[PDB]
Amino acid sequence: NDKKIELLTTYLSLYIDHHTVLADMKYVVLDVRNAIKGAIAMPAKDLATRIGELDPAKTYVVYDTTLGKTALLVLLSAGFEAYELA
Amino acid sequence: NDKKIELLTTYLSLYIDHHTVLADMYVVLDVRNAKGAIAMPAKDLATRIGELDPAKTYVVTTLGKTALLVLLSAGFEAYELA
Amino acid sequence: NDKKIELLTTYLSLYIDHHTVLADMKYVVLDVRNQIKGAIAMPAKDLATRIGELDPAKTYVVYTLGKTALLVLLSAGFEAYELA
Repeated sequence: NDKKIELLTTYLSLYIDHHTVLADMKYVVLDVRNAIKGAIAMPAKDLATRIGELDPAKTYVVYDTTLGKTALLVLLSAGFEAYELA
Repeated sequence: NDKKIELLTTYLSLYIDHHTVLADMYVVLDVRNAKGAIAMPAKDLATRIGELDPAKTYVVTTLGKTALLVLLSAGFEAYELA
Repeated sequence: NDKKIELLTTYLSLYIDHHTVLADMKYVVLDVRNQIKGAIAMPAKDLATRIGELDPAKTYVVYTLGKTALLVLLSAGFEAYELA
């Protein structure tokens, strides 16, 4: 039953534990909702067009579904290192 | 990240924009076993598969998933309301 | 649509009937969060530490957190399901 394990392993590696961002509050949070402190507002429907103003050196964390995922997918496809806030 | 992108890409291909459905009004399916749609419970979706038109695009927790799987296995082009 | 069916088939195989669990009442439910009568409290942050107490013959039902627990159980060889 390597499928479940493989699926869960990859599903989980998409999230950043609240306890991990905990040690940083390196990380740049990104609220991608539809208009938490230290959160640079930036809806997913715009994240693409505004992907230039993002510093690849910092790891991105997005929180809200599908909104988070899409935004997460944009970042990871672009090559950035990103996670979704658990 | 190929594995993440591969999982996020396929996961998201399962949903359809909630704004896109209302726009069109696609044949929505209230698959809850407990507006302007069709009551198509999951536990009864398989048995009532006949009623389904193999030319329309259907839009449907674990029940939503199950129903979609049923629709897609059957060969229908379905999606879950995001 | 093969990828989709492949993903749902495996995603769905991770859950267990909510009716079956109470129905059996070979299932040992586990409250992993840090309620449901009969559920054995066991935080996910401790599951990996108490993976020896579990009976390899009993089927486990876990009540991201719920998933991490499942992953621990399955990886160790235990047969587990997430309570749907």
